[PDB]
Amino acid sequence: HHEVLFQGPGAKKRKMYEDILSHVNILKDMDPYERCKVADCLKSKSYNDGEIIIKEGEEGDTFFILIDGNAVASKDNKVIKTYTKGDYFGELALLKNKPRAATIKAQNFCQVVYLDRKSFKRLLGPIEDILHRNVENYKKVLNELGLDTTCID
Ligand SMILES: Nc1nc(Cl)nc2c1ncn2[C@@H]1O[C@@H]2CO[P@](=O)(S)O[C@H]2[C@H]1O
Repeated sequence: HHEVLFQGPGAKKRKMYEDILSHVNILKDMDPYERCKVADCLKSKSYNDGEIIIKEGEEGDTFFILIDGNAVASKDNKVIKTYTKGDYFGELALLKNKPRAATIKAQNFCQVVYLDRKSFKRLLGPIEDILHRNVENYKKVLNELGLDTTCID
C-alpha cells in the first residue's frame, strides 16, 4: 500500500506528479518508491510555440517529460518523432554522454517537467537499460529515413 508515500510535507507535489508519471510509459513501470522520488525532484518550465527545446549538436544535461502541448523532433530536417502529453525525450545524451542527436521544437504552448543530469543519474539509474533498448527503435527510424546513426552507435 502507498499511504506511506503521501503523508509528509512533500505529499502535494508528490501527488500532482504521480498520476502523470503513471502515464509516461517507461517510468509508469518503476515501482512506487522509485517513482515518488522522481516526483519529488521534478521541476517545471514552459515553451512557446516555435521555441527550440533541444538543439541538435549541443551538449545536453536535461531530461524532459512533456505534460501538455505538442512538440516535434527532427534530424537533418526530417521529422523523426511527434510528441504529445506523456512522452519523454532528451535521455540519450544523458545515457551516452554525447551531444544532442536531434532537434526538438515546441509546436504550441508546451509545459514540461524535467530532471538535470545529476538527478537523472541518481534517480533513473535503475532503468537506464530499459530506456536504452528503446534506442533500437530509434535506429529503425534513422534507418527508415537514411540518416546518420553514429550518434547512437
Ligand atoms: N529517432 C531518434 N533518434 C535519436 Cl538518436 N533520438 C531521438 C529519436 N526520436 C526522438 N529522439 C529524441 O530526441 C532527443 C534529442 O536529444 P537526445 O539526448 S540525443 O535524446 C533524443 C531522443 O529522446
